[PDB]
Amino acid sequence: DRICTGITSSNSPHVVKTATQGEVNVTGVIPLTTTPTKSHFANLKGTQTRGKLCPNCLNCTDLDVALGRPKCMGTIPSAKASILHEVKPVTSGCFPIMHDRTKIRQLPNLLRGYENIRLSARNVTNAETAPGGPYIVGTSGSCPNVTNGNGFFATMAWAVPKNKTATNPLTVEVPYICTKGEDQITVWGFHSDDETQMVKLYGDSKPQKFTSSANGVTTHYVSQIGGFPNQAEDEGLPQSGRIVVDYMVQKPGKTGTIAYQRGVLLPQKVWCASGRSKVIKGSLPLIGEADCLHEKYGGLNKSKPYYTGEHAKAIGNCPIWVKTPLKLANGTKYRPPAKLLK
Amino acid sequence: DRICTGITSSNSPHVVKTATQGEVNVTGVIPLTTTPTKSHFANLKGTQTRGKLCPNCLNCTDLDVALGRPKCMGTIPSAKASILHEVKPVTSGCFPIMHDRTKIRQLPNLLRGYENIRLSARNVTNAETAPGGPYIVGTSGSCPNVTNGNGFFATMAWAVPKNKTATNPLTVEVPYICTKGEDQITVWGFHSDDETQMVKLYGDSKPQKFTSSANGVTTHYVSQIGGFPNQAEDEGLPQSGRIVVDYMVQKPGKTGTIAYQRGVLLPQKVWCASGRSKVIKGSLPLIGEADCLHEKYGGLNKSKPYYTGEHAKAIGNCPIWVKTPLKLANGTKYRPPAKLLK
Amino acid sequence: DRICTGITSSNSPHVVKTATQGEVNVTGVIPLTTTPTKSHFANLKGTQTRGKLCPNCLNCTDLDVALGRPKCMGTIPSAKASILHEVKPVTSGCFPIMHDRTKIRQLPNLLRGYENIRLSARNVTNAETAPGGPYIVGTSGSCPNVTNGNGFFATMAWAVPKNKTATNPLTVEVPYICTKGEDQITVWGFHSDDETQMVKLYGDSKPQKFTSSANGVTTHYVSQIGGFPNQAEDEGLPQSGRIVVDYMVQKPGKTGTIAYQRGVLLPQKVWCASGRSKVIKGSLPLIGEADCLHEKYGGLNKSKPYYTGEHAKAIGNCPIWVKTPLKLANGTKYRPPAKLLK
Amino acid sequence: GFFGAIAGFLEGGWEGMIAGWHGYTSHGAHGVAVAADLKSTQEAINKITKNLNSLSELEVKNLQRLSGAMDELHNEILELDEKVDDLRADTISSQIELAVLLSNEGIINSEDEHLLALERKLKKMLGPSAVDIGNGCFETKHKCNQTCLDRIAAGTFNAGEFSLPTFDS
Amino acid sequence: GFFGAIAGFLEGGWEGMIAGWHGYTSHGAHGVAVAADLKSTQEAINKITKNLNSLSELEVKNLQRLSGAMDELHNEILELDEKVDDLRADTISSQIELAVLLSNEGIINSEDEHLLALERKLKKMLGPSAVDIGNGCFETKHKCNQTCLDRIAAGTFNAGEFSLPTFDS
Amino acid sequence: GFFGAIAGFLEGGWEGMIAGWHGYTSHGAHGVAVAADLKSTQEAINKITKNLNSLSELEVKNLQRLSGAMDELHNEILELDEKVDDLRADTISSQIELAVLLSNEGIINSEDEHLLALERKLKKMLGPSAVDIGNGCFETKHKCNQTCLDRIAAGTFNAGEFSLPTFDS
Ligand SMILES: *[C@@H]1O[C@H](CO)[C@@H](O[C@@H]2O[C@H](CO)[C@@H](O)[C@H](O)[C@H]2NC(C)=O)[C@H](O)[C@H]1NC(C)=O
Ligand SMILES: *[C@@H]1O[C@H](CO)[C@@H](O[C@@H]2O[C@H](CO)[C@@H](O)[C@H](O)[C@H]2NC(C)=O)[C@H](O)[C@H]1NC(C)=O
Ligand SMILES: *[C@@H]1O[C@H](CO)[C@@H](O[C@@H]2O[C@H](CO)[C@@H](O)[C@H](O)[C@H]2NC(C)=O)[C@H](O)[C@H]1NC(C)=O
Ligand SMILES: *[C@@H]1O[C@H](CO)[C@@H](O[C@@H]2O[C@H](CO)[C@@H](O)[C@H](O)[C@H]2NC(C)=O)[C@H](O)[C@H]1NC(C)=O
Ligand SMILES: *[C@@H]1O[C@H](CO)[C@@H](O[C@@H]2O[C@H](CO)[C@@H](O)[C@H](O)[C@H]2NC(C)=O)[C@H](O)[C@H]1NC(C)=O
Ligand SMILES: *[C@@H]1O[C@H](CO)[C@@H](O[C@@H]2O[C@H](CO)[C@@H](O)[C@H](O)[C@H]2NC(C)=O)[C@H](O)[C@H]1NC(C)=O
Ligand SMILES: *[C@@H]1O[C@H](CO)[C@@H](O[C@@H]2O[C@H](CO)[C@@H](O)[C@H](O)[C@H]2NC(C)=O)[C@H](O)[C@H]1NC(C)=O
Ligand SMILES: *[C@@H]1O[C@H](CO)[C@@H](O[C@@H]2O[C@H](CO)[C@@H](O)[C@H](O)[C@H]2NC(C)=O)[C@H](O)[C@H]1NC(C)=O
Ligand SMILES: *[C@@H]1O[C@H](CO)[C@@H](O[C@@H]2O[C@H](CO)[C@@H](O)[C@H](O)[C@H]2NC(C)=O)[C@H](O)[C@H]1NC(C)=O
Ligand SMILES: *[C@@H]1O[C@H](CO)[C@@H](O)[C@H](O)[C@H]1NC(C)=O
Ligand SMILES: *[C@@H]1O[C@H](CO)[C@@H](O)[C@H](O)[C@H]1NC(C)=O
Ligand SMILES: *[C@@H]1O[C@H](CO)[C@@H](O)[C@H](O)[C@H]1NC(C)=O
Ligand SMILES: *[C@@H]1O[C@H](CO)[C@@H](O)[C@H](O)[C@H]1NC(C)=O
Ligand SMILES: *[C@@H]1O[C@H](CO)[C@@H](O)[C@H](O)[C@H]1NC(C)=O
Ligand SMILES: *[C@@H]1O[C@H](CO)[C@@H](O)[C@H](O)[C@H]1NC(C)=O
Repeated sequence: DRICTGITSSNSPHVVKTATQGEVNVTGVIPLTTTPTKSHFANLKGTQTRGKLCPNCLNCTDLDVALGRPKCMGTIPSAKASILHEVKPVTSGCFPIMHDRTKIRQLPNLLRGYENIRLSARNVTNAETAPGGPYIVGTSGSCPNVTNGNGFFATMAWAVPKNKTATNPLTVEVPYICTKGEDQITVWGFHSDDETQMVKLYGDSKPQKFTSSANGVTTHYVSQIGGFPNQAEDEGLPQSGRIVVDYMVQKPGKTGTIAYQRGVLLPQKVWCASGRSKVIKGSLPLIGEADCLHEKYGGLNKSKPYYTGEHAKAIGNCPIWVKTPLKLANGTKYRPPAKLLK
Repeated sequence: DRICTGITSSNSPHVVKTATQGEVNVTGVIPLTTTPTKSHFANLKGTQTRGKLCPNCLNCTDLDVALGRPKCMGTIPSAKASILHEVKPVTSGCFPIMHDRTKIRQLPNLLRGYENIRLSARNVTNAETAPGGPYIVGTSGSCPNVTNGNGFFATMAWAVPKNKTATNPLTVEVPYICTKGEDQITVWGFHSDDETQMVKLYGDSKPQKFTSSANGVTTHYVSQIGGFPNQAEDEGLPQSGRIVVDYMVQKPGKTGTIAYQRGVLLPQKVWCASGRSKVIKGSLPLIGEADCLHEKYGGLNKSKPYYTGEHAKAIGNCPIWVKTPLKLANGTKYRPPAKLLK
Repeated sequence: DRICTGITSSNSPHVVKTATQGEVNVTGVIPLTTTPTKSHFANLKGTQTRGKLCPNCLNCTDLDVALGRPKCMGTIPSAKASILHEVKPVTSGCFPIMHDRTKIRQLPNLLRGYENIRLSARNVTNAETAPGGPYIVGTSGSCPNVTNGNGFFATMAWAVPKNKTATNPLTVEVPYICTKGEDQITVWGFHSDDETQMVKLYGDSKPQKFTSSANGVTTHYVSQIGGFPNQAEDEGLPQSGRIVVDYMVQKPGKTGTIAYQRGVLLPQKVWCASGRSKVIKGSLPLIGEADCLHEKYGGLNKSKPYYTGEHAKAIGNCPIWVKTPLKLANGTKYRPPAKLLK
Repeated sequence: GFFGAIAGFLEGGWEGMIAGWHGYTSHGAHGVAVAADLKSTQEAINKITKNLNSLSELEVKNLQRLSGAMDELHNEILELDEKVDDLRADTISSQIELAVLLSNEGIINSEDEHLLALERKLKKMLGPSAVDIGNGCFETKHKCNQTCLDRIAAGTFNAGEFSLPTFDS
Repeated sequence: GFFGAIAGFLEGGWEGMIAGWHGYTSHGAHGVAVAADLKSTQEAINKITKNLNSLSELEVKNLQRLSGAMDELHNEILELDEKVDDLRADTISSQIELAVLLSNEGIINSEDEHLLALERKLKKMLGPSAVDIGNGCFETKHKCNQTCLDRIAAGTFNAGEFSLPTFDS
Repeated sequence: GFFGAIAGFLEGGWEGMIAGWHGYTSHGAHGVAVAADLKSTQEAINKITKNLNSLSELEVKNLQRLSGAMDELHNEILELDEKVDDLRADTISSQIELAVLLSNEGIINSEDEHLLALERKLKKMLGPSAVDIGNGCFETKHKCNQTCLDRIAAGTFNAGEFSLPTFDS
């Protein structure tokens, strides 16, 4: 009589990849993959989330807040996670900007980069004592107030000069200003208007040259006089003119230099920001909570260790991306049932 | 009597690296490496190849084609593979350019980057209605025609102004123009000449300032009046002058801005290009077919899974680069022949 | 009677991570990790070390040497290893520079990048024959000499024009100059002074515009006339003025272009540098010898194959960084002592 | 596998051994009996479970956005950043593929080792009167029907139940 | 290897066993006989072939040029792109080195397992009259010259040819 | 491990077997004797030493600074360069973690293979009069006190010292 060792034969539909034996059929398998499905973005668990530079700044754009518009001056805090919902962010009012002429649109998205950011604990450059003559701190309707006065971006001053005379380039020296080793984001620009209004406001009706230097980053502009493009991301009809606006990043301890003439939207309140936040292209009416924020798939939570599908930037407790679905053998190589015995 | 299990002793010149037993000698081996040998470039199999922005544009440079010279206006298509044979590409005629003053040389090599590129289905900026006064669309010998007239880069217009008077900087606004979400490559520049010819052609004999803005990318120039360097990559003697030429990349939906004065080679026909092509430094009279195009080794075909040698960018069905020749044991660890038996 | 095979039971405090059996306790272990401890920087063995662009240039800064100051003209050689001790390097004398307005500070740190660098075997641009009228090669106290004459950066010429008259932008064409396929680092700038001294020195008291082009890299400046910031990294009181200074990198075979007016610190002696050196943020009074220079830990020598701790750039015979301390089982899985026998 | 093939084991599926992956067969007058070993299996399941746990520990840095690189200004940096993301994702994917394959090569191969162990458990409890073939099989001096065979799978077998010698611990 | 060394196997090259890598030796009056097993080998060759096939599947992203980074304008990006190319190439090279070494450690080690299998094939066909040493060797109650030994390598051996007991399937 | 557990080996710590990691126990009137094998150990130590040497060969490109990327001008490139440094360091760390773990899984598992070898060394020298249990143990026809057991660990044992048959080479 014969007693022997043996293994089973059973349904073995699952196939597993091995080194010595090529691809083999197996009794059972533990999957390690999943193809997640597109869902809405949530709030990463152990970290705080941003998708609106500011929550207590109400009905506004992030660019609006960035630029320092009147109402949109809600004091904005810290998250260590930030979603980027505005790839090309817009303004929702105030003075008409000719945006597409500077890197300015991304100011919010640069800000987003930081963990901490602040309106500003002061305002560099004394708009009145500014090089050039005395200026009236130009104010403007088209940018309401807490009371409906004359709004102009807490960011910057509308340097309209008493003694309207033409100017050879003048040089402001924008200082560091910031608490600790924060980064500083200076903002500034220039108003330009038509033939007539130019002479009326400042003593010159010719194209005005502007030039900034900051950490070896030179930029040079030339104002436009006539035929400005239609007004947009603004409100109500000071359409004689437009402000070309730009930002300047001053690293810790460093000084900026703006060469300017007439229309000079001098800087004022200047961002101080520091800390690094993990950012991701999100698309957000932010609903609820996930373990992991995938640029595609969105709010997602960690079931299996790897995931199959679309690779993309992703932050949090995320499954690792994988070329192909992978399975762990949980069983026995297929054997055909036996009667090859005697 | 004794029957035993045994293994062979045999010629074992090949050595293999193992974890538990250090380096061991082995009966035989399957090599997984090769040092390929420098060969000519070919046409990657499953994908189409470019090494001349255009084949039906005859005796020309790629830069020539890029710049929109008269004859070299062959309608150029798509490849998903492109060889870069011209690191510093040259022009082969037309109006003398002072190339080394702008990024322009690489225009072809930027174009190469795309799968699809096109001459242009229109020409932005009405050269006549252009800001400033009426211009004669300057034409020029030194750039033949289909008939030998006056050639000037389909790319751009030679804005020679009737009413020769000096100008304060004027601003063109180069629009988007392109089909779908293509990229746009605007091209433009400025002619400058000598004291006398400057006054003759336009009403001013002084250095002329030029400034472009595009997607936050500012560039500023100042024309030269006297003593231009010897003419080259041109033809036949309008050597009173030279054109400084440059390009501007407009991403989908975006607007460009050129501030200018006199000599303004206004843009005209503007590239629309999209799709991404896999590019590689090739050196080409392209002969035949390979599996894989190595920046060094060149046209190469996949024998063994890994290759030893010079790492370099490589595209197609390529062997993976490896530090050192690797061999797979196909046999038995060396044993000395036996009579240590009794 | 029973003879059996057995394994030991013994002190097994060390725990090792395994695949099939989770984390297991083991008789002994061979550690492969260490947390190195912060030490001083040394001289990498098989390669030569730099931390002072020059050793035979005595009491000076690296920027001083870079800029071509009088005493600090020690002929500096080659290392294939270079420490970066000056993140924001300073000058230690000569004519007061308004540093923070250009990328110039990093000139030394760019130089450091190369294996070979040289003062210059000539001086491009004939300061006298320079475009514009005849210039007196402005010299200046505030920059001693080998004898105490008038020092001005071997780098560049202080172009003070006989015939003090205002100028429309002039264009120098800075040539290649260098031995073989070295890189060239042109240097240059502009002096500016006060209302009165401006008119005295050159025939004009207005802001002066400057514009360089090099390998598609455009930069544009506008000189300051009044109220310069306090003088620093200088010496002794020509405090009517300051020089804004900058560099320009010319790749092999390539030409530079400087558009300029008045104050033009024309280039003179121009760096030729080539070879690539391995650089690292070091902090150095360089003491002795190590196997490996860690940006943190500093001078360090290779004991065990991997190290635990702070990742950082590191060069030489270095241990590989590792997430967690790793140990190699050198023994037996824990077994409890036995009397579960009968 | 290679061991069993060479050393005349049976590439035998024994459908019907259901409570487990490995156990014993039994052969004679009664026909053929089949039993699974509910230890060699739990053992095989334990190994795999711990292997799953080990495959699941691997951590890899998040992979996010460049905080200072701007979407319309720095596209050439942003491209190089994509390439970096892609290559990372490819490199670690390949590694994980390699880890798991090794895992599967082990798990699958471990199989014949269980069989080989199961056989030594048998050799003992059958007693010294049995005869070890080399097969993976034992010629016994007594009959072994399903009940017999089940006492083996339990480890409640005693040679002597059919009066035959025994090893005792 | 470590197994054979400890458990007194012979680090014996048997030159002359040529048709194969592993088989049997045979010892007595006739001197020494040598035979190879043309299955343990095909088996060893199969494993390796499949391992080659597995080592050859690995795919890794092409590694090309930056389409937007220009040769004279963006050299600092272009440098960082080189570094990326280099590091990729180094990382995957090291991984492949690790995959293959594991492959070789397996292949080389598998060796003694064949020997161990070959021995169980022998134990069966020699019959119960034989005596298993532990050596890897069997003391037999009959002579085994080259012809005998060759019938073993074939699996056409029968104890009883020299009237001795047999196991039959 | 899994083998020993299944095939009734003893998860026996034998404290007191000190000169080594593995050897023999011995059992009877005299009580229990313990001996270590000073070869199975040197062997186990050799494997590990060579594994350490192999783990130590791995070379990986230095990882330095970008020579053309400037600290205040090119911070967005410099950032992407950090990311590259970090990811490299993470990728190779993970790989090394995987190499070593495999190393440890092998070393730890090799264990039962030594035991299994040690047993074949025993089977031979005990002679044919002994009885192989399957246990890892042998029932002998003679007493084996500490002196006996020590001659086994040396390989200076002879059945016949107690007049019993012998295998001779
Ligand atoms: C082993 O596995 C394969 C697939 O894992 C089984 O054959 C497959 O049948 C399924 C049924 O839907 C198909 O999806 C697959 O396309 C078939 N195989 C392939 C990939 O060609 C096979 O039947 C399984 N069992 C056995 C006995 O081999
Ligand atoms: C992913 O995981 C989390 C689990 O924390 C889910 O979020 C919770 O959703 C449940 C729904 O049953 C709510 O009751 C909780 O309020 C949520 N978080 C907690 C614990 O307070 C999330 O919905 C899961 N699914 C996805 C795809 O995001
Ligand atoms: C691996 O496969 C086995 C079955 O072969 C799974 O184990 C069964 O698991 C259930 C729980 O789902 C237990 O109650 C039983 O004891 C097991 N045997 C049965 C139901 O026949 C096991 O869960 C699988 N997965 C893992 C983690 O190994
Ligand atoms: C084992 O392999 C080595 C080399 O693989 C053999 O010795 C080598 O002899 C060749 C003959 O040309 C030389 O190229 C090598 O330099 C020698 N070894 C080295 C690297 O020093 C050796 O003879 C082979 N066989 C044995 C019996 O060990
Ligand atoms: C690499 O592989 C290809 C095989 O497709 C070779 O290209 C073929 O060359 C043969 C020469 O015998 C010609 O007959 C064919 O016309 C070519 N392609 C086909 C199939 O039409 C190529 O020459 C090989 N060698 C190298 C190094 O490139
Ligand atoms: C591995 O080595 C073996 C020889 O040890 C090779 O197999 C021989 O291959 C030839 C074909 O080249 C066959 O006709 C024979 O049956 C084999 N034995 C001989 C000739 O003695 C094998 O090809 C090698 N490579 C692989 C893929 O394993
Ligand atoms: C096995 O190892 C662990 C630790 O490696 C031992 O228990 C540890 O006791 C030490 C004593 O200082 C502590 O540092 C650890 O915190 C304890 N374990 C942990 C991590 O919780 C254990 O005693 C060792 N031996 C045995 C018999 O398991
Ligand atoms: C790291 O290794 C080197 C060994 O070369 C040490 O440098 C030597 O220090 C010894 C001190 O005993 C001096 O005698 C030698 O002059 C040095 N180099 C030689 C060989 O000439 C170094 O100190 C070690 N320690 C660290 C952390 O750097
Ligand atoms: C691994 O552990 C063993 C001990 O279990 C170490 O070997 C001892 O090493 C000393 C030298 O330190 C030798 O003199 C002895 O022969 C060994 N046995 C003893 C002292 O009992 C071994 O060095 C450890 N490390 C390695 C590299 O394996
Ligand atoms: C709004 O505008 C008026 C004048 O334009 C200003 O004086 C007032 O302070 C503003 N509202 C506030 C801040 O109360
Ligand atoms: C060539 O030049 C002439 C005038 O310069 C132009 O009218 C003609 O259209 C051109 N040739 C073509 C396109 O037929
Ligand atoms: C130092 O200065 C004087 C004049 O300023 C100059 O002539 C002399 O050559 C310099 N010293 C040297 C190089 O001997
Ligand atoms: C096995 O045989 C025994 C008697 O020897 C008997 O009691 C038992 O019923 C048998 N089992 C079966 C189900 O055949
Ligand atoms: C082996 O012995 C048999 C007889 O027992 C004989 O027929 C045969 O020739 C022998 N083989 C050799 C070659 O010695
Ligand atoms: C083992 O027994 C032998 C006699 O058979 C004796 O010489 C020896 O002393 C014994 N060893 C011990 C220490 O018990």
